[PDB]
Amino acid sequence: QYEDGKQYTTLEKPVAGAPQVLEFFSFFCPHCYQFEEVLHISDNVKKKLPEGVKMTKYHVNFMGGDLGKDLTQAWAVAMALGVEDKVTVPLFEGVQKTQTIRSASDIRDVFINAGIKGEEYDAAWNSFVVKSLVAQQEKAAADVQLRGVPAMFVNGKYQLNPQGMDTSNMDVFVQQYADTVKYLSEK
Repeated sequence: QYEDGKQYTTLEKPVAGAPQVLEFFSFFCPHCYQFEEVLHISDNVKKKLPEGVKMTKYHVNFMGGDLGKDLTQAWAVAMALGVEDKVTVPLFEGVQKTQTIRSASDIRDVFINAGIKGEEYDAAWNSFVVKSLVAQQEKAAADVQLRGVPAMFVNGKYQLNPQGMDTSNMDVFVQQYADTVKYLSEK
């Protein structure tokens, strides 16, 4: 029942060297909020992935203007410090639920409240390591010529098509999405 054009589509120009499973999102994106905070798509895809398949998750600049670039840099900080699990939920809620994240310092407040020392965050925020992590996120999006989020790519060749899945039941939707990723990851 897996058909190119229903649950997924195939890239016209496949990308070499991409990660096995590459997810793109923005904290500004209401559909990304739905994917992560209500459906837990990434966590459920991870539960169905074959042994030795790595998932990479990158933030994108093209939503939210100045704040969008700030959020990409913050995600790079989160990746550099290994604290993605601590900040994803409060960053999504601060941008979309409470809408208390309007500036770079509000982003920093989320990390401080999650227990990241200000000195650690500030050293990372200003680091060339984080600058290179920002460039990597942008280059990954440039490779697939990303035009929208949320988005998921498998082996630089297939892009998930959530419009072809059942939206009448959220649990069914997550199962179909995760099974499709596993199917594509096996080629």
